[PDB]
Amino acid sequence: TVTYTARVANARFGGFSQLLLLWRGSIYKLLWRELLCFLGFYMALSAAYRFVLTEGQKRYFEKLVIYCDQYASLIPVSFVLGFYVTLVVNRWWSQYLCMPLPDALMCVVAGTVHGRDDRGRLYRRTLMRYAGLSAVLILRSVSTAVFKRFPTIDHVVEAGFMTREERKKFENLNSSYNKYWVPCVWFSNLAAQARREGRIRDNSALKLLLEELNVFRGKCGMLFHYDWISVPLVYTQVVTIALYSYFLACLIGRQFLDPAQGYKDHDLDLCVPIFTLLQFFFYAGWLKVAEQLINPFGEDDDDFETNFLIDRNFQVSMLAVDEMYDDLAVLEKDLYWDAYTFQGSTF
Amino acid sequence: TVTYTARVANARFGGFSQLLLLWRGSIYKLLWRELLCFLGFYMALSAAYRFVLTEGQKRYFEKLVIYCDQYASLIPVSFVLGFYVTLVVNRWWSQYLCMPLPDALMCVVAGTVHGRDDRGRLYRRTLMRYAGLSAVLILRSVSTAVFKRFPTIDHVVEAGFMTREERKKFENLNSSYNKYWVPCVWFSNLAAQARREGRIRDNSALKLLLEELNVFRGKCGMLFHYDWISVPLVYTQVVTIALYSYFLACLIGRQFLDPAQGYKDHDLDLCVPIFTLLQFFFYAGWLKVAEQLINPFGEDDDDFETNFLIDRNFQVSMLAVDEMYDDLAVLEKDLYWDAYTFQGSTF
Amino acid sequence: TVTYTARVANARFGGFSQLLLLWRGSIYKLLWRELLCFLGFYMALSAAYRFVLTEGQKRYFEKLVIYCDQYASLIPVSFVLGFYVTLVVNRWWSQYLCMPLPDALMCVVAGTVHGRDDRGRLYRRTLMRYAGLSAVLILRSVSTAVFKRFPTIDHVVEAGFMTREERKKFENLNSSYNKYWVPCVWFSNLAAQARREGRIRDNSALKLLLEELNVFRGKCGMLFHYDWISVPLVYTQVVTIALYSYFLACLIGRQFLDPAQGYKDHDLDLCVPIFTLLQFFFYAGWLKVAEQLINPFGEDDDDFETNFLIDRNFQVSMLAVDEMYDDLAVLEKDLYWDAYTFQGSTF
Amino acid sequence: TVTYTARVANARFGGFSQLLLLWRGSIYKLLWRELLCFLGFYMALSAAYRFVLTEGQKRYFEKLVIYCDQYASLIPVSFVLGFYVTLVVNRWWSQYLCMPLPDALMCVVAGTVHGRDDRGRLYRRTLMRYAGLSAVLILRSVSTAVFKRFPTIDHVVEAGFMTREERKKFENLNSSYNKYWVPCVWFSNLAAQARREGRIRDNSALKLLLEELNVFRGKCGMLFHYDWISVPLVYTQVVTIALYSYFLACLIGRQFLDPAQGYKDHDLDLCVPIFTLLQFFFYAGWLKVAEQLINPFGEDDDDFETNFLIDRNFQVSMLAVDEMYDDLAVLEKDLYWDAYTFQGSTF
Amino acid sequence: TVTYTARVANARFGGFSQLLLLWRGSIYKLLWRELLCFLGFYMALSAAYRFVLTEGQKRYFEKLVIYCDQYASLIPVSFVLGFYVTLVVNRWWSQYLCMPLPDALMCVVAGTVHGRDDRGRLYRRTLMRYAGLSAVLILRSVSTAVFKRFPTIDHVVEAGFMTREERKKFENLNSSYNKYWVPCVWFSNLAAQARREGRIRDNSALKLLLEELNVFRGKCGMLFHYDWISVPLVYTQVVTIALYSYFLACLIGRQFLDPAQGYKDHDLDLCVPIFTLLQFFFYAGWLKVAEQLINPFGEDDDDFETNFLIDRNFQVSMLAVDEMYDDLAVLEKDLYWDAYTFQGSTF
Ligand SMILES: Nc1ccc(C(=O)O)cc1
Ligand SMILES: Nc1ccc(C(=O)O)cc1
Ligand SMILES: Nc1ccc(C(=O)O)cc1
Ligand SMILES: Nc1ccc(C(=O)O)cc1
Ligand SMILES: Nc1ccc(C(=O)O)cc1
Ligand SMILES: [Ca+2]
Ligand SMILES: [Ca+2]
Ligand SMILES: [Ca+2]
Ligand SMILES: [Ca+2]
Ligand SMILES: [Ca+2]
Ligand SMILES: [Cl-]
Repeated sequence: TVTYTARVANARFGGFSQLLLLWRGSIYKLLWRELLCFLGFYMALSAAYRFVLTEGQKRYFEKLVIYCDQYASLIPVSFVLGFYVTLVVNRWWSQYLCMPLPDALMCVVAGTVHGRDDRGRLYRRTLMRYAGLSAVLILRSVSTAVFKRFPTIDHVVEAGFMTREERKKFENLNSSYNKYWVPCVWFSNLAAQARREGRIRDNSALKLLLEELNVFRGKCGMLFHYDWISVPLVYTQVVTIALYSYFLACLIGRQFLDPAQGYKDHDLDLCVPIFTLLQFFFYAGWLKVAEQLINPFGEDDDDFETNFLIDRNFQVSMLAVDEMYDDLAVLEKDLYWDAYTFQGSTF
Repeated sequence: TVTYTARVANARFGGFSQLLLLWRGSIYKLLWRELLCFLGFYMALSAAYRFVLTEGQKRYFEKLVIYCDQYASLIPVSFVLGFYVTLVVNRWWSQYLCMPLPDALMCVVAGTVHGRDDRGRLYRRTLMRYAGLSAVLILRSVSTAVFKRFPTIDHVVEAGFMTREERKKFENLNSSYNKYWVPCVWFSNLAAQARREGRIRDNSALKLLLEELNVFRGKCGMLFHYDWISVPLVYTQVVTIALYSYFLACLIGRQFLDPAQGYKDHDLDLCVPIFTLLQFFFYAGWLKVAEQLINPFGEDDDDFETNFLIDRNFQVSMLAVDEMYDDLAVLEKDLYWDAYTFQGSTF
Repeated sequence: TVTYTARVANARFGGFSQLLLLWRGSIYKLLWRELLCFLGFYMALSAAYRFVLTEGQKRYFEKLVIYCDQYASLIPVSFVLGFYVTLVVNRWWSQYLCMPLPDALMCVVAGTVHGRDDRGRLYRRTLMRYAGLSAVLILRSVSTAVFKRFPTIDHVVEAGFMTREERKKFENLNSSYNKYWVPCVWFSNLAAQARREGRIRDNSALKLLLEELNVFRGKCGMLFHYDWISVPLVYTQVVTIALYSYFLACLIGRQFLDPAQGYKDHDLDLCVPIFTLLQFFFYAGWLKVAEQLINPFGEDDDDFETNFLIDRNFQVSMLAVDEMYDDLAVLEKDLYWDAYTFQGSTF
Repeated sequence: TVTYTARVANARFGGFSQLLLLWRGSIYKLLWRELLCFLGFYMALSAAYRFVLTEGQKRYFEKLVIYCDQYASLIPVSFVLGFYVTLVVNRWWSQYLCMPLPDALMCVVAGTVHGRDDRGRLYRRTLMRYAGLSAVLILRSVSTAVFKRFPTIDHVVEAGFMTREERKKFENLNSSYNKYWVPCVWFSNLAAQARREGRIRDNSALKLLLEELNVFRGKCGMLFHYDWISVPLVYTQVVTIALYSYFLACLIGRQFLDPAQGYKDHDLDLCVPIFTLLQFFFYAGWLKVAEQLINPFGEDDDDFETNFLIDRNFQVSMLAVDEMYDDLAVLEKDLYWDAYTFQGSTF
Repeated sequence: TVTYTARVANARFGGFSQLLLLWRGSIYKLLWRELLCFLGFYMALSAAYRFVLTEGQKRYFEKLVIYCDQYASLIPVSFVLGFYVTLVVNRWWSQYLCMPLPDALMCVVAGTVHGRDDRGRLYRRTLMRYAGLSAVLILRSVSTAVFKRFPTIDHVVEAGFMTREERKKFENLNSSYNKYWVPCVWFSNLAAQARREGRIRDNSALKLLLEELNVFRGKCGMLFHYDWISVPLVYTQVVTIALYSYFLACLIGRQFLDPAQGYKDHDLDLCVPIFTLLQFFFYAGWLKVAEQLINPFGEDDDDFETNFLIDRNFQVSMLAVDEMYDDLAVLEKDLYWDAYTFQGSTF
């Protein structure tokens, strides 16, 4: 994730201009190779047309250029591209919102699972760790960066997310499908045991715990579903073919013909085709942003910080349910006990 | 479902190009026959115009070609097609999200329905199987693949989803409508009986069970409603007629006329009309993807894996509520008990 | 409702072509009269221009035709039409989703309202019938077909939805507004009485009953709000005027002028204007589908089957809460007690 | 609100044509003055060009007309207008859905707050009246019509919504912000008191009451937020300037020039510019509908019936919680105790 | 926030015209500098072309102008700009809806945390202050204005949001991530303590408190996520580059060439290019509104009133939970105890 929210807090005079200088997570970083290749094939064609083809070959190439120029517009680049990009962006935001977080569960566990002794500490820490382990399992299933960090379940064990006994239970389970849900069932069983033992003092607290756990597990399952149900490959292939075919047609009809032939719209020979290069920049950049966002769990600069989120969630959950449990400051009267650096339209 | 999420994890140099080689779940597989037929009727027309029609017939055909070329654009292909495809894609994703899953119910049942003896096992397994049977009944009602797998209720009985006594109760029910809801009523009655018998220890647990069951049954009912309330047939007919009429008009006005006649925009005779074939490819591919996604429960390559989901859900639910019930690893201190391979914009 | 989901289960070679033959719920059925009238006024104008007007009148009519042809495009038909159709389709789906269904309530009542005797039967049946009666009252308020089926409250009484005593209570209520909510208040009072009498064994069950009843009543109220708050009449008038004015301008400028005058773009006299008739077909069909969907509770072929839904809901609710109450099959071990005809991208 | 849902129940032959005759809540009523002014300035310009300007001035005006005609299209009227209208319509529907209604609260209060004596009547009536008073306070804050009906809190007191003692408590509260939330806090305190006194028999009932009250108060707060957070004034100014500038450019380039000068596209002098007047009608009508819907609580014909809703809500809530409390008809066997005027695609 | 809802309550004759005069939160205020710079570079180019370039240089500049005029349209300004603006506006409204408010929590605390003595006052005030402190911490993390108001945690302490002991606990927590969640864990612990001590009389009340607290904390976390996950920088860079490149191309091809050369479409030399300046106004205004809304927590005129909201929330929460606790007016019969200044379409 490349963050620039603070730089755009106010609409200043040079508001978005100062963001053009950034390289990390930039359009240039994602598209400079493609732009260079496009310019290379254009100049190769230009050099051929200028210093290779004969007069008759030149005339035929000019006729072909003028045709490819007037019909290359039959390729519905904008229509398919816009549909595809909108779909990808909606999926991108939904996928980010589907990443599990323990904050709700950690608050519920701090307020519901009781005991200052070692057993209560164990209960709270184990519940938070079960949630974190479900998150880690799903993320390594769906995230290339997380999988590179946890290439095996042994890595998960060595990171403190899974114990050795828990690893034995996890492996001995006879299932051919992803087992990310297993820690959620462990969480449900442990919450039931805590309620039975009296650590959870009321049935409503257990129901709230189970509801929050179901929300968390549903987020993990949504992550799994988004990973499994990709954007239909037909749309990806169609958009890629549309971009490639349109830019090939532009490579031929964006050629600058000899002005001496008197062709209409061919009087100025700039040599380098700026507007095609700008048009290629914009359209190929749209497609490249779609490629980056299509799987937001890879290792792109603007992809999600899944490992950072894992570490933050684990640390914060442990802090909240272990160190800050029953550790309030004595009730003290606030500043305004005795009391800077709109009502309505009709009023 | 054809999955390619891992191949697109990072926006690489040849990012989407490597996906053009796939055949299964591809645009080529869905559209090669239609493209071949379109090219066949175009060349038939071209051969007729070239070697059959007389000079006067050729002149008249050229006039007709130039007219069909300048007005074929009055057919609002893009407008209707975009509206239709957006509607279909939204329905496709909603329908996928409407497929019932037992994960929430299985977690609740593992944490709420108690007993290590055979009776508790029976309760948990029967509840999970009632949920799975509701899912199977609705899916065979709405999915052609599932129906082919379960052509009769006897097949459902032989798969272990329904017992013989349950089959007798199911058939003896005097109803002329789909009975997918019957297992949900069985689930409610069995949950009430378990609560009465003490297997469910508190009323809040029963309420949570009923809420999760209602979520599951609502997903099944949404599947039924999506199956029943098709996309309005008027839109389907209009889009199909628009595509057919536009491509017939293109079959006549995309003809390459004899350049010797001096018609404007007719100087290069390529023989094969690439841009029309590319335009046909893109628009007909849009429509074909809409056809594939309109019923995502068929047997298209990119359709949902309903049978795989059925098997996975059954296996996972049985595992969670039978083998992993009250089977936790003893509470063990984690790695960080005593403690790799952003704060805000204003900060 | 015209259903064709099964015919489109797989994207076959002639996928959507086989749907063009359907008449019921078709574009032809909705638009053939309008198309015939449009063609009639066009040919009347054509016959006048061909065999009535003099040479000078013909020249003036040709000038008028060429003007109406180049400016008729200033009417933003596509823009307003697309906005209107999107609004109408979104409202159509939301309205369908707002139709109350007793499935959730029937499951809750089967699992919560107890008693195998006649009193428990009466409680369950009366609650389900109160829900059904609220649905019927709202539907006859908003649905022309339902009102034709229940033109008076006496018809509701004779259908078994309302009793005579309930009819007296309903009529004696001093209210000038729609009373569809009255059965919901009756349901709340009856649920409270059942809880007090012990038929509902716990307060959580009563809370769940009330929550489901509130969901049902909210769906009925949403139906009422959709019926009351129509799509703004300004948009309807604007879209209708846009279509009418554009097609009148086309009736004059889509005329085929005498080719002997040498007007540009007027060399081929087809007599029947196909592309205008196709353009009229598509745009007027869009508008006609909007008209059909604007009130989905009328008696159009593709409108909702409100009466079928009423009958199905009543029958299913009665079955679930009367015949299937406490009528489970004895707990039997399933097939797989002792155990056909993906994990992640990073894996 | 102008309702025409019944007139459009079925897609008849003259479906939307019969709605063009309506005046109330019509496009003509909202736009006839603007159309008259536009036509007045056009004819003033036409009369000047025809009978005032000299030959040289006429030639210069013709050159200016032909320029303003070919570039007036650089003003992105459709783009900004469509974005703005979509935003406004979405906000319009959301605002309507944000209007509080007591139906859920009234059902909960009828089923949960008990007592046939005067004290129970007082409790139920006071709770319903607190909800209604919160609605009234927010509406008079945000609705010009409601404020005209309740220009002062004394008017609220005299309407029976607030008592004199409640008015003293309301005024003595030291707050500089809108106090619409005060009746919600009164409702919470009164519900707590009723639960303590035994009128509410269980804690779950109190929780349900508080949840419904929070839903109601959230709707009131959403009304307040929509009133406060207007559509960004930048968008309003931009759209207004775009419409004004485009129609001024049309006022100059939609002029009909003397055909004797031989200007291309200027052969027919109609005098009155129909297509510009139709284009002005459509675009200015779009903008005027946006103006009407931007604040749906004013006194436009199609604005919400806030006062009618206030009266209906108060009357219905009082009826439900006072007259229909514990007033059920004796449980009677229905018509079908002993038992008119689809299953699935795969089946 | 600039509010104009009351001025647009009714669609008056000069409805939106009277809003063009506003300066604060206006398009002029945001765009006058950019418009002045654009006009400056255009006139510099115009003066160069008029009084510097020679005849041959003038001819070459005219050829370059006519090219940049016909191809500057290959830059997809509208497409990318519309996508970007829609994304930004959706995020803007979602971010506003994500701002935490204590109204629900304050109602729950008033109705659930009991005691007229000093201890109950302390409990209620401390809970409301914990919610307010979480809001303040998140806002100063994400809002530049709030951070300027609270540049350090010492400022938070001196504002009464945090006590000195609470500050010590907050700082002693070993965490490298944003601690806005810490007051939420304090709230959960304090609610648990209040329930244990008997201030909260039932477990359902505690569950409701925890649910409302989780809603509040989720809103704060959504604020954090929106601040962190900016709109992808690739889209920002692409839109900025598109606008800059299009307007540079317009700066060259919007030049007015010498009419004596007989270039087509160059007969009238206005000197100042109005339509380009209007087109620049509209497109750059779209982009500038996007810049303003991209971070709605800055100090733009139309940005959110975060400090006002903080003050209002604190004051209202304190009032509701301290002064209005158990301070109802005695139950009094209303005006209509003994009883101004639609039913359905089928009816
Ligand atoms: N004929 C041409 C038209 C346009 C361009 C270009 O701007 O790239 C190049 C050549
Ligand atoms: N006249 C023609 C115009 C275009 C095409 C084509 O690209 O297919 C073919 C013929
Ligand atoms: N001049 C005309 C242009 C088009 C049409 C038509 O296709 O209907 C008819 C006449
Ligand atoms: N030159 C003109 C072009 C169009 C119109 C018009 O239709 O209003 C008027 C004049
Ligand atoms: N050739 C030109 C075309 C248009 C404009 C303009 O309206 O700004 C200026 C010059
Ligand atoms: Ca990626
Ligand atoms: Ca299909
Ligand atoms: Ca209809
Ligand atoms: Ca208004
Ligand atoms: Ca800003
Ligand atoms: Cl609950």
